[PDB]
Amino acid sequence: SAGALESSLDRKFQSVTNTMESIQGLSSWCIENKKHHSTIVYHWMKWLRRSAYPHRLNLFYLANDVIQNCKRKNAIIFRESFADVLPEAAALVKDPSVSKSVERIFKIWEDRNVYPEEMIVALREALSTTF
Amino acid sequence: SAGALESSLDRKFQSVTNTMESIQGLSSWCIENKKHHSTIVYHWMKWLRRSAYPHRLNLFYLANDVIQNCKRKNAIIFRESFADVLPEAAALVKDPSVSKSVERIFKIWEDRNVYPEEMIVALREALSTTF
Ligand SMILES: [Pr+3]
Ligand SMILES: [Pr+3]
Ligand SMILES: [Pr+3]
Ligand SMILES: [Pr+3]
Repeated sequence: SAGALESSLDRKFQSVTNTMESIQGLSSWCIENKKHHSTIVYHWMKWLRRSAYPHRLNLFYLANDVIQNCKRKNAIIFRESFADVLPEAAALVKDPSVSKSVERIFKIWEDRNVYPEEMIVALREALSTTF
Repeated sequence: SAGALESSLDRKFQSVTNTMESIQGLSSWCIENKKHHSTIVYHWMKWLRRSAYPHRLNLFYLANDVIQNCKRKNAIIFRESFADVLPEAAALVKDPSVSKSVERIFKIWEDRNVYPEEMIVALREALSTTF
């Protein structure tokens, strides 16, 4: 389990790209495997730390897709699970090559109340798009 | 205006692809040009009719991105404008190579009340994913 799941997550998080098909395929897999939410987020963050900015952005696209869709898919636990890593993660995507795309994601969450105001403020400060 | 706008829309709608950057770039342009919503939707539909299934799907991704984001961007008129074409458009993406991705988009709209129930029912019937 722990080993099988680690092997899948490594393969999937290494390879996620910027296509709708890549993102939605992996998002669906994550939501199917909601039982393992905490392990999923742990490996997502591991991959975010070890990646360079372009691949960090694709991992943020995956996170956004999961966070958005997990509610209608009866897997709202992912919102709480990702909140564990988002403040640290925001600071790893401050570079202007990617921060505007992440800032957009945070604005979408804010407008829809996906996370509360005070959490989004803390994330935008970490991104350096609000001071 | 009419000619300049037609030339931009042809170029942009021909070329939209399945990447987050392609979709978001064009979505932003559309929202910037909310004054021309009706012309934008007219050319979107023209391109949808003349395209094959794969490119029709990318045009639906663009439509979804506009429809979702136009509210926070003070351009909610696009939701009403796209409603003019969506029933016809749904029927042009019935092929199983793409209908599941479009059905997903319709489910996302339904869950969030982006459009009313009776409109979504009419769209899913046109897609042949509900009978
Ligand atoms: Pr390991
Ligand atoms: Pr490994
Ligand atoms: Pr013409
Ligand atoms: Pr032309």
